[PDB]
Amino acid sequence: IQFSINRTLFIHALNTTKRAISTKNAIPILSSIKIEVTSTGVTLTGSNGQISIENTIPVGLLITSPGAILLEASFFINIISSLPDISINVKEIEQHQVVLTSGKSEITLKGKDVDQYPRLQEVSTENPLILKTKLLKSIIAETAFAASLQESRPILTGVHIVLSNHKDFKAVATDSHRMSQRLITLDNTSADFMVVLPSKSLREFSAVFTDDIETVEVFFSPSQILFRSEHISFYTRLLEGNYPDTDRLLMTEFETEVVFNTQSLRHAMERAFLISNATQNGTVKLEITQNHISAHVNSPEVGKVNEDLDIVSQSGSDLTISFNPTYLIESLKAIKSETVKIHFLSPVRPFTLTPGDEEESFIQLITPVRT
Amino acid sequence: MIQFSINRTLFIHALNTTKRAISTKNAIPILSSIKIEVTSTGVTLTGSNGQISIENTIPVGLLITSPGAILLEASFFINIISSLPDISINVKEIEQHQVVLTSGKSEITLKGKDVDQYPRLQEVSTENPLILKTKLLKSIIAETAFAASLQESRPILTGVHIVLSNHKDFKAVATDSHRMSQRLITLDNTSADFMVVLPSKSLREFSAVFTDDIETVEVFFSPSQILFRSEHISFYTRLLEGNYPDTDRLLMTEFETEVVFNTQSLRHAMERAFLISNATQNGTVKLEITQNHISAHVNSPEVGKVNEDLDIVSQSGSDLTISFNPTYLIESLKAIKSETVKIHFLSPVRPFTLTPGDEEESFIQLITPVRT
Repeated sequence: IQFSINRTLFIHALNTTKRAISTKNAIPILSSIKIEVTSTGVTLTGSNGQISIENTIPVGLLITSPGAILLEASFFINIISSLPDISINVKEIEQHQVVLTSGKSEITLKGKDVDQYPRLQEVSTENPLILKTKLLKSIIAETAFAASLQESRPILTGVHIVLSNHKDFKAVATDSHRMSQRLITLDNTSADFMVVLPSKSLREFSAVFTDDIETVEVFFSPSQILFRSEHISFYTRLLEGNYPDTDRLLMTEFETEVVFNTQSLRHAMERAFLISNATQNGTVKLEITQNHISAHVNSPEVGKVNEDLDIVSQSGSDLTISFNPTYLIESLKAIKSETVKIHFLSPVRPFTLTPGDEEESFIQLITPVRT
Repeated sequence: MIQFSINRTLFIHALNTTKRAISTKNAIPILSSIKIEVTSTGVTLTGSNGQISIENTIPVGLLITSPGAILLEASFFINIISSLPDISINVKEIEQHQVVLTSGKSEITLKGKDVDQYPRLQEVSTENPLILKTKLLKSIIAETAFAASLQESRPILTGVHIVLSNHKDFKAVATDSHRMSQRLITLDNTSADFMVVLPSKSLREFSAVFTDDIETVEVFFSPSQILFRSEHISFYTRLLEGNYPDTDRLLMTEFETEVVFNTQSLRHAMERAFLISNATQNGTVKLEITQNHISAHVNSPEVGKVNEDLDIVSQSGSDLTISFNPTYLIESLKAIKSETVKIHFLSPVRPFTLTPGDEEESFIQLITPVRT
């Protein structure tokens, strides 16, 4: 290996790739980063067994001789970041050793051969799903958080994504207490699919694909999914199994509706949480009457909250309903609309939230606690 | 019972300052609380963690209606206050040590405790104050605190030795018997002699508590603690008892070699040296000084090697090769504000000194090398 590259540009590509490398690796060799170089550019590869990133730096960069080597990720990344001048010269020598040279500083690191690094799977090469990056990042911010965090039921730790009739896109996540569903009609037909992707993997995707990347190509396989842009390949294992029916849970009718300013209600709920979080399963009680809406929390020997809430509008019947404020807090953080429409059926049935904006088909459900 | 209204932003700032003296975990449970005493002239907030105590007073915006005193869990109380909606908060104590906090349409009631459950402050005489400028005190701290020892095995090394001799010679020194940092100052006005050792962490908190808008502070001494006081802030610190080691006897007479480097570039070079030497426990860097040729070297049998030519400002004296733990030099350089640093070496096995290049301060640091 022999090539010279702009340091800054190199640190960015490396940081992105490092998102796929765990701090602790049960599989030793995976703590390393793969560096491959051919005549057209430098390709970095990191992995932790759940996700894999292949980032390509296209020839800021001039290559002298092709090659491949593995280096301890963090260690190497730290080193590169601390290099003197803007330019850096990478040159491999006998016994898989790399000689980095920048400014008046020269540092040699001992690597290992690529042969011992797991090879990537070949995900189906067919006409992928084309998705706009900001839409996918929007879907992720609205659903990933609703997925359960307990491995008790693995399937629920991911976001269920399904394409029907070659055009009806659905993304749903749930934890048996709250649910989030985003529906979208693609502008172009495409092959049907149905997968469950780890929430953690989706979060990384948003961190990896910067907003300068307009669209990504999506490819599917039974155990793995690939998100691909011009120079970045993001792989992730899928959660195998059957994701429960969720359409059945969609509340059709309601008895009460209240529209709130999203931000103001979130703050009131965060206020309630500070007190309710004092006990396990602590809840907030919402009292809805005509032109009077209040939140109440009572934590014996700790404190209590009594707060009157402002609303935009309301309809239907009066109602008193209790629930864990954290679910509502998180649901509101996911709603970018200035207002939020909340639909209730009764004190013991789930209530649903939709953006007052009506800019998208975004529905959330939260299950109340009976008192 | 307590009753006052206060500006939310003002309250939060004062609370977060006091919270600096309140530990996350507490062996003595009651120390997790913040003590609030309301008097005719202001609201005084007190926090302590067994090492330091902070009494911060908000002077009478703030409107006080009735006097009182109460204890509330600090972190919890502050998060609540910070979460209130309106610009102003009304605080009203009711029966059974409870306070009703009202801000806008939000009413939050909290359960508290009687102040008699809180330990009393070990008072310190307010007579014959030593007056020091805040920026000067903060400068001394940032230059010596880091050199103290963390090892509890020997308490005294954990603090910074501060001594005033001949009523005018001020000395602040700290060491980990590996490296040392010393600051000498001559007072313009004579003041009573003193000699104490202050826990280094307690000094770092001083800098965080007294904001720069505060020109000076009054310093009072007692055998067990020292009190730093501004107009509205009283900061107490427990003192480390014992005989501090004779550190004057460590200053090096002459030097055989001297080199002047750009403070920052040398720090950057040493940081790279650390990235490799750190791989090997007790890892060290090797400095090779010869006529117009200075270079750093590190060789880790596993991860890699370091060969770096060091740019210099000026040199003089004999050639020399010396090895030392880089982290020590890195930290010494971080403490030097001047563009350049002057390094004086003796033998490969003798401590080498560092002093600011602009020579505006009598700031000397000593670093013990490693016998290669």
